[PDB]
Amino acid sequence: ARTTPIARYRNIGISAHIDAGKTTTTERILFYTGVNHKIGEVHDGAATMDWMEQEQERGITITSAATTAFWSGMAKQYEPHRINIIDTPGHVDFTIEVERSMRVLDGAVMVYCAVGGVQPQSETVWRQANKYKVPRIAFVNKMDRMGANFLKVVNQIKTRLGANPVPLQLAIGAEEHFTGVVDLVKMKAINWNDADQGVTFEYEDIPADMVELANEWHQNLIESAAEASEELMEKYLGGEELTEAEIKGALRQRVLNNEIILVTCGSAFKNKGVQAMLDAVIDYLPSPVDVPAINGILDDGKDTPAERHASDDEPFSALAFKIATDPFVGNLTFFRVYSGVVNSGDTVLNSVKAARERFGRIVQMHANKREEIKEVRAGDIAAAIGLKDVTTGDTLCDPDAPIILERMEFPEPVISIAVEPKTKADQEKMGLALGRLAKEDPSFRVWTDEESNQTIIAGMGELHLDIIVDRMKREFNVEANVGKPQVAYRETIRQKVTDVEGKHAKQSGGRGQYGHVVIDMYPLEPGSNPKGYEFINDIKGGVIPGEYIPAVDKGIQEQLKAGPLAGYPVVDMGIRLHFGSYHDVDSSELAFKLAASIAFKEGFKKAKPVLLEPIMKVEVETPEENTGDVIGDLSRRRGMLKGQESEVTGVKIHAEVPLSEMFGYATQLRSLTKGRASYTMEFLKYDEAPSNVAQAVIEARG
Amino acid sequence: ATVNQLVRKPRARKVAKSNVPALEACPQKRGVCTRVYTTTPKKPNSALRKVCRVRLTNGFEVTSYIGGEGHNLQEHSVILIRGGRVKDLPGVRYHTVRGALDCSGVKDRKQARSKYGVKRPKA
Amino acid sequence: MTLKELYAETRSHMQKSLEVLEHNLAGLRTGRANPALLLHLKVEYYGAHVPLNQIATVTAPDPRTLVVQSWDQNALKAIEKAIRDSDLGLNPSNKGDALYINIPPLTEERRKDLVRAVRQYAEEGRVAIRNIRREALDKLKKLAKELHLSEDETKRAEAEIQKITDEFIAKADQLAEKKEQEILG
RNA sequence: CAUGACUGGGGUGAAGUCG
RNA sequence: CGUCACACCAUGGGAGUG
RNA sequence: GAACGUCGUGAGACAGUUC
RNA sequence: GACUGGGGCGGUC
RNA sequence: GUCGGGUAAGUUCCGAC
RNA sequence: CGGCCGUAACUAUAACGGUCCU
Repeated sequence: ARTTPIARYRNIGISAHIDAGKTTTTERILFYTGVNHKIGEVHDGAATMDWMEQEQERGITITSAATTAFWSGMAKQYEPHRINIIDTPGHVDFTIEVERSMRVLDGAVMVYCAVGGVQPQSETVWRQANKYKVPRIAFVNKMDRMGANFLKVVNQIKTRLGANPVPLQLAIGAEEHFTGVVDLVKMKAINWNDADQGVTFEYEDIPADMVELANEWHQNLIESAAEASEELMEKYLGGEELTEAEIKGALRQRVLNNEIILVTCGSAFKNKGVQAMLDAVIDYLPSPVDVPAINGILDDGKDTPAERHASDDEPFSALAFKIATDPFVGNLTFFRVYSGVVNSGDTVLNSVKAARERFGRIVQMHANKREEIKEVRAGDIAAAIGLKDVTTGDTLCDPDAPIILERMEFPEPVISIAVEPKTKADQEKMGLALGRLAKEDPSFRVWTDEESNQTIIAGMGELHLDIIVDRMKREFNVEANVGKPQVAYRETIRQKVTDVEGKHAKQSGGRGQYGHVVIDMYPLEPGSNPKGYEFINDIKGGVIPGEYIPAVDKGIQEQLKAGPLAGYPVVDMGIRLHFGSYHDVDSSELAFKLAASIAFKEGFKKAKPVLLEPIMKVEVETPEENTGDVIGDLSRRRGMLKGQESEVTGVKIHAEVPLSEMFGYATQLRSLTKGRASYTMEFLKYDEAPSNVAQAVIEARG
Repeated sequence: ATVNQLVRKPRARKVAKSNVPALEACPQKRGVCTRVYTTTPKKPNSALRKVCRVRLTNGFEVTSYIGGEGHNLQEHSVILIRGGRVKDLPGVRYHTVRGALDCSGVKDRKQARSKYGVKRPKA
Repeated sequence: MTLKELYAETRSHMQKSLEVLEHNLAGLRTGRANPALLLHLKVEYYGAHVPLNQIATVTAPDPRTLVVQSWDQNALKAIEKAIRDSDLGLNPSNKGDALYINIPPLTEERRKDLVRAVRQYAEEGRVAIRNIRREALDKLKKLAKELHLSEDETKRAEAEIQKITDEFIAKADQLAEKKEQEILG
């Protein structure tokens, strides 16, 4: 259950790119945050890390196991209480999945690489994410590298990323000589004694050269503080100091309303100063007392808004935010509970795609061990094993309770890389992989037809698109750059060609058999009709018996579709029977079969096909410097632009690129637009190559 | 015959020949579907029907009938064979279960819902 | 019969046998994934029964893919009935304004039964050029009596016709070798 | 018991050639 | 009625192979 | 040495093959 | 039989 | 010669045509 | 103890037809 309230639960996130040191930071975070490691072991280097060599590492951490990394006061700095770290992303570009993750955690820590300032991947996510409301503080990681002073990092946060950053800490040292962080809000300067933690820390000097910096950064804190409240702004403007309480109040207010991004420092790679930053997360970033609710609308229509609020007494409601497939009893669907309670062996509702769920066994996954539990309370987080239709983003509620708590579904945009077989051997291996992918992830995308036209593969998360594509090409093999997209066509063949004669006038077969037709094929409108097809009798029964004109005609029609054309039947062509001969007062089944046969042998040879190829709406969103480069990608990919409008950090080019002309589109697009693009690919139309589509694509291409 | 002639060579039985390769004494068998045909019936009837070769779980390949007023199978879709041969279609002594596995089921059908693919209409 | 008029006749005849050889190589729908694959599907254009070149270009990156480039979207389709079929049999995928084509047998096997036939048929073509040499030789025998060339002289002259044959044999090998690159495409 | 270049006859079909 | 074309189905024979 | 195909009335021969 | 850019075949006397 | 076999690869070898 | 030619469902082959001489 729980004993600590909603307020003394801290749903916090880490939004951190790869560049901050993905591996190192995650191991250190699991150690740092309120014990999720073996008892003690906090002084001198390697001994700190004995916990992970013995059992499980990485994850997302429920913390407060009450034996290491605590503080003396209740809800003051570290712990005495539960802190749940649900991860946030800040990699590549913003997506609905990125948005969805940011909302489960109530506060977030944006992490930057110090040397890189703000790298491309961080900015694109941030501006878009801000629009949909996300409160963040900034953690200048990797202070063991360059940029290990406030001025370099801070200019990038304003310029690249568009936030208002401001100093509130001064660093002690820079690069390898960095060893300390000065807290300009608690007015201590701290030297950390270990490269893991910093236990037996020495409150130390601020070097003479940095006294000035520290005072300026304190002043920058006051300026930032004063903006919070009109009263403070008066005091600041005249000169009057904003005391410890005033600044503290301002920090809480501005972070929760996302009016600022506080800048802090500490390396999590040299592993000094991280701890000071994490205390501030607990103090000032949101908790479930600020988000006890989850708000929907009815699942039946959109008739009325319905609001949930935390209370065990109130019915269950939880949002599932991740699916893993545990070999124990299958899929574990991690969820955060907002209201009510669920117990093992209950029925719950998937109240957004409208399915009943069997709540089997429920487990809480500590980052070291698996512990089966029987109950979750309001505010608790756990994973249920076995659910019918609750997956990532999907809503769990009590046995029955319609309510849309999923405001961005598990099916996600078609951003694809193409996995291509080349040999029948590769086609066989492909089939096994696709079946397997569907069962673990129902919200992946595939494009396929039988034996070829297969596959364009789309994921559902940052790891996911890469993981699925890699396993198919690596483990189960595939010989790239051949087949990849589903198709379907009709002919639209037209041409005014007066003649083809089929004349049979022999004694074969059986009795004497005679059938003779001359047909004129003349243009008929190139429709989207798969049937086609207009028949006119210029001369009716005088050229083949009136009673027999459909049988003869039907025999050629069937046969013609099989002959030289386009692989799609004679469709949207007009055919005129205008001459022929034969006994118009006699017929037999045999006569039409011979008549049709000879007619078909002549008939295939003359006409002029016109048909269609699929054109894909390719909407590409990339950072604005790539307006050039998207058009360049299109040129190499016989594609064109039909409008291009700015969208936040990026430009949104509304391009039309043939579906047919993809070469593993994400890979090509990334190469030409320097890794910064994202795209969706939806069918636009099949096209006759219209003037705008053909000219524009060719135009880009040269 | 006579008692004597019976005491020697009694009355022989008759090994009942169950016309069904997908035996294994089962109500149905899973397949994979090799392709989707449209072969023509016998001499008495006309109109092209729909069929498809199936790669039964026991290897035993065989073409199954795809009854219903609306096919929807693929060259890789997984269907379930049931039985009941078909006259007009020789060699085709099976039928793909309607509304099971990776197959589909008749659409807009309001009569004989059990059979085919339909479960309580739009009410 | 003078040497010059026999040679002029021989050059005509042998060329027709060499053309029968070109036909014979191209005419089994080649080793499934070829340009020569698709000339068993002469596509009707402008009311004419036009040869393959006027509707498409055919490139090959490896023996298991066949890329058929058609400049227009419509054109790719009308070529598509020649990559496809079942005697020209393949299963095309759209990649480019061209089809990149996955193979249905078991990493191909319909390509073999055709390629052996192609090489045998090629030799039937060569045999035809050599039978034309025989006919030319027959005429060379008549010419020999007329200009009073001895047995040794006519047999040397026949050997010369055989050398001329061998130029067309050399070209036959070259023709075959070009179809080999198609087969290996 | 599985399988094999090739090969023999059998069975269907759609019904063609030849009588 | 029986060749002889084709296309499928099962099956006997087979240098031998597992 | 011997043989086949081919050449020659033939002895033999072959920018053929075969033991 | 000879002539013969050895001879022979061819060709010529 | 062509197909099959043996071989990582077999102008020889074995089984076919 | 023969030749030349035309010919059926994707070609290739041609049971079939023709024709010249035994």
